Amino acid sequence: QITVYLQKTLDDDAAAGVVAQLQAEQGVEKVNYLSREDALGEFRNWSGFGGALDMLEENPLPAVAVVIPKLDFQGTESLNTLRDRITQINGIDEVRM
Amino acid sequence: GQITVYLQKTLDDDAAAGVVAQLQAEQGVEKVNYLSREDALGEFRNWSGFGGALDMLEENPLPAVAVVIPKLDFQGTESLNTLRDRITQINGIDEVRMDDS
Amino acid sequence: LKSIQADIAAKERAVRQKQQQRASLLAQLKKQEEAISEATRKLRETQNTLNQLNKQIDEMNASIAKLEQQKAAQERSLAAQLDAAFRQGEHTGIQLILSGEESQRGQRLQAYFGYLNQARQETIAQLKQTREEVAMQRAELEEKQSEQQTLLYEQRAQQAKLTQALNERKKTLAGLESSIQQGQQQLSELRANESRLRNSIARAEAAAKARAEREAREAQAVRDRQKEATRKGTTYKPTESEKSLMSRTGGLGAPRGQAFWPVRGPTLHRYGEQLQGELRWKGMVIGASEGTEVKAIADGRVILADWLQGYGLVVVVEHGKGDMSLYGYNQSALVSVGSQVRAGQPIALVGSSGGQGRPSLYFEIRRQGQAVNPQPWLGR
Repeated sequence: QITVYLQKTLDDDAAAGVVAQLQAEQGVEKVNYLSREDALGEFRNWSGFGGALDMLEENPLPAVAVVIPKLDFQGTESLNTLRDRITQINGIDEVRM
Repeated sequence: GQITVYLQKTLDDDAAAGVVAQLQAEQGVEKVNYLSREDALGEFRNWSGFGGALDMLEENPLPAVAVVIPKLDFQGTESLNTLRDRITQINGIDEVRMDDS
Repeated sequence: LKSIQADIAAKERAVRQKQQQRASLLAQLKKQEEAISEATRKLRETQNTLNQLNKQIDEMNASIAKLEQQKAAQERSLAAQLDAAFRQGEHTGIQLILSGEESQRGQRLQAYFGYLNQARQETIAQLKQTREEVAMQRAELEEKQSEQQTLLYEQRAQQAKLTQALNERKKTLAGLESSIQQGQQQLSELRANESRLRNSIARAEAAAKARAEREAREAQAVRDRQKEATRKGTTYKPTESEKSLMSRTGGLGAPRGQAFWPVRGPTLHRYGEQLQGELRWKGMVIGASEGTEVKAIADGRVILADWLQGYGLVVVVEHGKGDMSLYGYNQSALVSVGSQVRAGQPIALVGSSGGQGRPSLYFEIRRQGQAVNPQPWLGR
């Protein structure tokens, strides 16, 4: 699985667009979405830093997409190519393995 | 299950000592470890966190802290709730945190 | 024979005493009105600079108060974050970063810690930036306050010069009001005052001639260069400065009420009316408040700004072709000799310099070295 993080500037509609856009990018089985608001809940619950994010004037977290590759695209070179595909959809910030 | 208490920041040294003595006198308390506002700052200042933040603040941003260590026979759930109830009624207490667990 | 001879020599002594006491009071009046004029001009220029500086200082204090509010808000917010971090044990008990981690939840939990560390870096950078803008705007404000204080110091000095000169003038005129001037020596002073004024204009003119002659040549070259334009089937557009040169040197033209009123007010005396005995007014007198601005009637250059007995502070503006406008009785000359002036520009403030009974403007137009009725140039 490669995790991609969205630009924080995406509104509700624009986020919905990115979600629709990555449904059938080559080599991707499924993509899981976490809200800015859900991502924040998850840090406060599970990081053991409590409200450290909450203490900022702005939510510093983006809404996020976890790319689950198809079983025939789980090899080293497969993951590199499908990672390179995400780069061509402008509006994603960072891609991690 | 130690209870960490944070003092109101307007408490002087005497008033703080009073709160500390009231915590020490409470049923089921073994010891109380106290850190001054001035000592709490000394300790935090060592931290690399928020680099350059404290040089820009004229005022100590931190509270005094007292860690209330209960006796071994008052470390059960209901024991800690009662001791918490009594600690929270002591004047000069701002916040009470129960052990992480 | 003895005591008639004592009284003859004590009646000539007494006339040479009166004449020299008057001469000395008039030289004091000249000096006082010169000081009132120079000080009135400075206080005017000073006050105008100050009005600009005070507006800047007001703006800077408003801008600094805004940033100071911002800085206090940013400090309190930052201090609340440090406090919450300390209550969390983030400075010792980081341990909760380690034992709380999963396969993919821990992956995100790391990314999230990256966004938090970034946000904290930005918070501190924002406050550092607010403190730098504040400190800089305060440095700039202190330099503007220092400039303002030097100006208020100049205002104080000039005001002191003016107040002194006014106090001393009150005493000189009371003195001059004491020396009753009989009919025939008034007429004598009036004729001699007119003659001295004539000599002062000629000397100012003599000193302007080189410049006036060059500018006229240069001005005609423009008119000429527009002949080659017309007569060779084109138009030459003269520059804005060539247009100014032609205006300043072309004279006042035919009297058709085209010139600016130097001041508006009742016409108290007209050219040709009786001045005293058989002496006639060679100009007009227009009544107006002390300090009323006197306007150049037309484009030209100042060639005289002197105190002259009977006329007080006199400004003469060269218009070219031997045409001059003359402005007397002034409180203050607002322009120096050699300064170019624009139609409608303030050149003086109305007064009663030279010992007039009321504030007014003395106004002449001269052509070919002769005062003429100035009335028919006045319109706008």
